Amino acid sequence: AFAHFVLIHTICHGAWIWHKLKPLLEALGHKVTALDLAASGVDPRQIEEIGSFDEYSEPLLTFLEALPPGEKVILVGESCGGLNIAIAADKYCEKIAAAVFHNSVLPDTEHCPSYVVDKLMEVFPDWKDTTYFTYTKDGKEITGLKLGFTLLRENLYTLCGPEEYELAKMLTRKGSLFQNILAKRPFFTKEGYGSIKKIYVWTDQDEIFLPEFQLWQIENYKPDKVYKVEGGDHKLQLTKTKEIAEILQEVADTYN
Amino acid sequence: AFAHFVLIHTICHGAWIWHKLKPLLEALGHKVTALDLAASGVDPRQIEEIGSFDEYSEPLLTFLEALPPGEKVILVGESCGGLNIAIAADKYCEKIAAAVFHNSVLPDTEHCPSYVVDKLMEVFPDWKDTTYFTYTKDGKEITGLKLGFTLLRENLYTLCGPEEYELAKMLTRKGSLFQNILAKRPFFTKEGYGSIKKIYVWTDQDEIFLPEFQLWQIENYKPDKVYKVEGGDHKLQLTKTKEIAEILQEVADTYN
Repeated sequence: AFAHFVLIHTICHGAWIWHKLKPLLEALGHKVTALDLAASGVDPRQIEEIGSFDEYSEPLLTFLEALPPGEKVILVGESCGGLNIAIAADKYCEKIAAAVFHNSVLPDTEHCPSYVVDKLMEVFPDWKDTTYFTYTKDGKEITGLKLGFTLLRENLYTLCGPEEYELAKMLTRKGSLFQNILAKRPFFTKEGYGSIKKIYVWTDQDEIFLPEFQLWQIENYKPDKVYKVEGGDHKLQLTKTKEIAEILQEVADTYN
Repeated sequence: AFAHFVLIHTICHGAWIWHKLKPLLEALGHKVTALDLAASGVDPRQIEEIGSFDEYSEPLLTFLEALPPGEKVILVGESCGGLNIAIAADKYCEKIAAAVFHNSVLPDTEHCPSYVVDKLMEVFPDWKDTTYFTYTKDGKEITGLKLGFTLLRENLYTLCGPEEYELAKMLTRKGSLFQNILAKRPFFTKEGYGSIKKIYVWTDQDEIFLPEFQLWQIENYKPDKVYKVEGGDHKLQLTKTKEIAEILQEVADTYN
C-alpha cells in the first residue's frame, strides 16, 4: 500500500534532515511532505517571535487543515517532534492514520505535557557546548537554545558522515523546547491524541535519547508497536535510512 | 600551503551547497568560511527587502571587513557568485589573494556590470518551470525568481544524487539577479576587481552555463588560469568535489 507521510523535524532543525528518507519513500510509491515548523529551516520567522510549542507547530496544523475530507496521513516525528504530533492529534485526529515516533519524545495523557521533557533532562542533563538565552513572549520568559557543535558531532550525528554533520552546522538554528510553557499547558486529550495508533522506533545506540530514557518512555505509555533498529545513531533517517523506509512501508501496510 | 577559502553560493542557494566541499578542504588543512548571502540560506531577510546585488552581497562584505590587517582569503564563487566576487574586490582588494570562478559569471571592467548576465540569458533563454514575480525596492522594479524544480533536476543538478536534488528542492528560496540594477551600476574598477588574480574552473558538461557561454566569457576577459573539469554537472562541488578540492589546493600553493 501507499501512504502520505508527513515528516516532522525536531527543534533547531528543519525539513532538510529528511533529505535522504524522502526520496527513498517516494521510490516506494508514497507521497511525502517534509515541513519546516515555525522559525525552523527556511521558515521566515525567528524563534523570539514564537511563544509556545503550539505556535511552533503552526505549519503542521495549517497543513493538516488543508487536507480535504477523507484524506489521512501518517505522521513521523523525530526527537522533540513527538510533541508536535500530540498537539496535531488533539486538533486533527480524524486525519491521522498513525503516528511514528523516531527516537522521539512520547507524550502521554496522564501527566502534564512537559513530563517526558522533564525526564529527558534528568537522564541527559549536560548538553555540552549548547548555548542558552532568554526572550519574553506573551508575558512569559522562554529559554532558547542553540545546539552546540560538539554535541551535534558526538551525541546527535555520532555516526553520520562529515558532509551530513556539515549540513547540521550550517543549517541548525536557534530554537526552544518551551519547557515551562508545556508545564502549564492543558494535558493532551484521551479522545484525540490518546486515540491514535502509535509506533515507536528507536536504537539503543542513541547517544542523546539514551536507552534508559527510551525504555522508560515505552513503559510509561505503551505503544501499539515497537521497532528497534540495530546500530546507527540518533539520526536514523541519515544512518539507517533504508531500515526506516522499510519500517514505514510496514506501517503503511498495517494502519490506514 | 594552507589558505582561508571563502565559499560564495549562487542566487536562490545558500552555504548548504558547499556541504561536501567544506569538510574536504578542511581535511587538507585549510580554513573555510561558507556564507549565507542576504535573504539566502538561513539568513533572516526575505528577497523583497533587498534592492541590489551590492545589498545582496552584504554578508560577504561584512565578513571581509572583519578580517584583521594582513589576512588574505581566496574567494570561490559558483554560478552568479562571480558578481559577488567583483563587488567584494572593489571594496577589499587588498584582502583577496585570488578569486576562483566555479561555473560562474565572469564580470569585466570594460562593459557594464550586467554584460555577462545579458549574454547568459541570450545563450540560455528558457528557464523551464522557473517562476517570476516583481517587487519594488528603493523606487525600482525588481524581478524575483524561484528556480523551477524541473530546471533544478535537469539543468543544475543533472548528475547529482536524489538526496542532493532533494536538498535543493527543500532549501532553494526566492531570489533575484537584479539584472536591471546591475545595468545601471557603476562599472567594476580596474584598480580593484581588475587587479585580482582570477582562476576560471568549468565543465563543458554544464547544462545551464553552456559551453558557448563559458568559452565566450574566457575570451571576453582572459583569466590568469583556466581549469576544465571533465564530466560532472553545473554543481561540480557536489559531482566532482574531490577534483574541485585538488584544484583549490593548487590555487592555494600558487597565489597568496
